[PDB]
Amino acid sequence: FLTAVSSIDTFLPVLNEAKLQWPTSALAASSEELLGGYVGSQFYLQDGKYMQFQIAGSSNRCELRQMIPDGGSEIGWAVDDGTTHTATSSIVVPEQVDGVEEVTIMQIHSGEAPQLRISWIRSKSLDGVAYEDFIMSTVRIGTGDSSDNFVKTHLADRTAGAMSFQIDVKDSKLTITVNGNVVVNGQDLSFWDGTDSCYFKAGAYNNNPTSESATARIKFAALAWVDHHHH
Ligand SMILES: O=C(O)[C@H]1O[C@@H](O[C@H]2[C@H](O)[C@H](O)[C@@H](O[C@H]3[C@H](O)[C@H](O)[C@H](O)O[C@@H]3C(=O)O)O[C@@H]2C(=O)O)[C@@H](O)[C@@H](O)[C@@H]1O
Ligand SMILES: O=C(O)C1=C[C@H](O)[C@H](O)[C@H](O[C@H]2[C@H](O)[C@H](O)[C@H](O)O[C@@H]2C(=O)O)O1
Repeated sequence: FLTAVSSIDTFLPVLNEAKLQWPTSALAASSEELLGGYVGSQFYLQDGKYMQFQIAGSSNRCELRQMIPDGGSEIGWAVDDGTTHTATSSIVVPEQVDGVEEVTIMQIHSGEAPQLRISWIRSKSLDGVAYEDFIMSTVRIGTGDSSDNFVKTHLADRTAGAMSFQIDVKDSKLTITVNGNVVVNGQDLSFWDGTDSCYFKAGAYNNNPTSESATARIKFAALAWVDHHHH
């Protein structure tokens, strides 16, 4: 039988501050249900160690969505609210099967748009350089679809071992640290000033696959939302 993520101590802090959405944005498990052993092939403990997300289908997801702790409701914060908002993770991105082209593994999202997507991507040109098998950030600086609304950055080539991420938002600015190295330093997010519905996500969100049956798979060794206020 499949082992539940909550059978070990490692992920209990974040499971106390999340709901699981799967296979769409519909609720699959509340925080309480995650803490009490919710399990399936989309969401289980691998190697006794990794919180593993699996999902097939274009635009489908298996993702944790940040919640107020202790059974609270959806959280909502702002890039300019004066608080530092922090998420950390340690992620093993395995080699993906044929048909999977891009998997979003962390997000800053609001009521209506993704401010930040960190995604694995099989192949893409950025700024006239061709890159393969890598980790990318996509930041939105507007709501339109032309290329001027996005800032896209090569963060790192995918490694076989765990890669660590820290995301910080303070005073309308975004910083992304990858394996201890600051790669994105103070990206402007002031377009989003006043939007007070932002929240973190993490897991697997499958983008533009070429087969809807191909299963994306991501393993987390650590994940936390870091409260700079200690309630
Ligand atoms: O690859 C492209 O064709 C363009 O895709 C853009 O990123 C989009 C991404 O592929 C996802 O479709 C999607 O994720 C969010 C949606 O924006 C939407 O509001 C939905 O209701 O919530 C989704 C979520 O994040 O959970 O959104 C991306 C988007 O921002 O439109 C860009 O990478 C673009 O440059 C590219 O040409
Ligand atoms: O485009 C979406 O389907 C969508 C992307 C966001 O990341 C987020 O998952 C959002 O989810 C809402 C949704 O309305 C859902 O059905 C539920 O009632 O609340 C979600 C939420 O904000 O947590 O929709």
